[PDB]
Amino acid sequence: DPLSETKCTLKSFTVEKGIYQTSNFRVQPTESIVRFPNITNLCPFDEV
Amino acid sequence: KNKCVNFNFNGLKGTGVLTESNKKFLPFQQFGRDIADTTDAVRDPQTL
Amino acid sequence: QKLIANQFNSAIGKIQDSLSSTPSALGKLQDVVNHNAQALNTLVKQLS
Amino acid sequence: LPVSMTKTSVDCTMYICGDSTECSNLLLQYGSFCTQLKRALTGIAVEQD
Ligand SMILES: *[C@@H]1O[C@H](CO)[C@@H](O)[C@H](O)[C@H]1NC(C)=O
Repeated sequence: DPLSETKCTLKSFTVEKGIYQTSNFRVQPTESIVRFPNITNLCPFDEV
Repeated sequence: KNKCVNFNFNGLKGTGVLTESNKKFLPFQQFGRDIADTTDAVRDPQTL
Repeated sequence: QKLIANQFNSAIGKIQDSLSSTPSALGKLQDVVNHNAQALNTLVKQLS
Repeated sequence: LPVSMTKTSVDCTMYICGDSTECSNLLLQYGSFCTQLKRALTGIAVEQD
């Protein structure tokens, strides 16, 4: 709970009246994509 | 587009949202750098 | 009384004109703003 | 006469690391600097008001 988060931040079981900066929020990624050049030619490794 | 995703273009991997851009890239130009030298505008290998 | 009132009004007008026409009159506040902005820009630049 | 300066704030992990995540995992073992910075900047911000 945010109250529990504040308690953990202050390292005490009671917090006085006021405003406290606890942590930061950031939205997580939803999916993943990948893009590469459209090549389908194998490299000449057997010939080497 | 318009979704928080973790992408990788030609081995350059990063997390963010990809949007349509109106920057006038030169035909030879590929990347785009900000003040902090972190990639900001990219050209995908396919569909150019 | 009238002479002093006239002098006071003329002085106020001259103060307005002098503040309008002097570029270095307000240097201190601009210096504060410039200091803060330059420090922040230096911080964001050192990341590269 | 200047009176107050601009109240600023910083995010520790966003600047020190990048968009990656195990970088923060490495960061967790370097100490508790973030508390010091947050406390000092909060003090400055309240001093401005
Ligand atoms: C391969 O990629 C190119 C460039 O994006 C595209 O023009 C072409 O249609 C693609 N071919 C196939 C079979 O997907």
